[PDB]
Amino acid sequence: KKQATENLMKLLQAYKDIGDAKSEPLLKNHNPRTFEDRDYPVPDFRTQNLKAGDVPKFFDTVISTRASAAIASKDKFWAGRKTEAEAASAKASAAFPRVAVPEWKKGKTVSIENLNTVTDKYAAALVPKRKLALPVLPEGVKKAVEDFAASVGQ
Amino acid sequence: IEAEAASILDRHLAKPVAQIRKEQASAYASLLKRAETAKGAKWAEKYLEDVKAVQWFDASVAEAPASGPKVAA
Amino acid sequence: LGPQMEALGASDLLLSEQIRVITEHRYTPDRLQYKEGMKLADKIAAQEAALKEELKVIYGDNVDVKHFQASPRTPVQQLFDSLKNAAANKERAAKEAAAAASPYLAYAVTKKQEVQADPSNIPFDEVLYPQLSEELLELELSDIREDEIALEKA
Amino acid sequence: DRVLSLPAVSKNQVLENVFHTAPKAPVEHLEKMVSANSKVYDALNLQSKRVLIWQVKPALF
Repeated sequence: KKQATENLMKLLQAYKDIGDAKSEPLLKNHNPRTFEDRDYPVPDFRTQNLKAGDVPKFFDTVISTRASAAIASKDKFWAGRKTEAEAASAKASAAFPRVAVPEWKKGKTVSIENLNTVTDKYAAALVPKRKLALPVLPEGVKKAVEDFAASVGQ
Repeated sequence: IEAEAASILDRHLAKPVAQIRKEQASAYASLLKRAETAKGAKWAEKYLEDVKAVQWFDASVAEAPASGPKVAA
Repeated sequence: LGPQMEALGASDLLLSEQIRVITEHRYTPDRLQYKEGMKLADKIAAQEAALKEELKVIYGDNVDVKHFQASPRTPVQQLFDSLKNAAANKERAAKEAAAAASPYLAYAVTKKQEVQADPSNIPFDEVLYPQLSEELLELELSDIREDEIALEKA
Repeated sequence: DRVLSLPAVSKNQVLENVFHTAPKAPVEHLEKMVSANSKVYDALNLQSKRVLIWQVKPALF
């Protein structure tokens, strides 16, 4: 299971590398609209001998055929992408950081100064890798501008 | 005993925690009522006197854990 | 036109309950696009529960989720809703760390709140993944553009 | 047959192929390892109220 998780993490690195070498958009290949053919010959209902209530059921099976053929064309993309990344997953780095667990020796105990620096590693990944520097006004400067308005009488 | 305990643990480490706590609470409670339905037998009074003495050990350690249990000294 | 006399985002109903009255109006239940339209109304009602729950912790229980579905709050209003509950958040964490079962858990409910009360740690998907939030914009701008090509052809 | 010029893949089928899996929260790794390390604190600390040190290595009195 540790090797399956290192294989999956190496696979998801191979997916990210060969999708950033091709510079493709993120949502493009998960969108099945992008695998749809808009230049299909679009069957005309006036040449298919439909009766009165039969035309909307003709329209549904032209749509759901052309939608199933776009989903099944998305599956053929990802099944060919998988073998492209599984080939590069076999030649990969596998230098991942380990899960922070508290250090426990064989007959020893666990210090709270190590349970807490482990909890610091969990709450240091709760911060986002790129964030807005949304400023809180501290009370050290929100009072130095409040009483400056209160010395003028506002 | 080393091979039995390593076999018992690896069967137990493959369980989810919710299964473990209720497999053991079912086994603990079934074994209490085998000592509680035993009317006046000497082993059953000594069984439930030792359950009271385990709960003293857990309570005496909770009062001072760096000391241990309290002995009469 | 009936229900289609007002736009998709510009009614008084919530968007999931407006998709239902547009789809009941444009299509009969026999159709494929009635079935795909009522399924879309479930994906949007799933997003309105996840928006009610996200804003239930601030605006109360009568959150008025229609106002924030139509016009979401800006990164400045996410800030000023953080700061208008932070005094009851730092005091809830101090009342919980006092009654935590052990000094491991007492540090863990303050370290989590020390990260969660800082408004600079709110993950903005547009700041984090800029190419993703532009492409999630061009999923709805391309759905509208397909309705505008249908009216230019008409 | 203007509907046959619209994209046949629904708006529903986009939203279920783009949002296929419910994504993992950032905080669900904290609050799941913290509750599991609170059992590492309890059993193995020497200041906990339920230490295993008197159950596994009984004291010589």
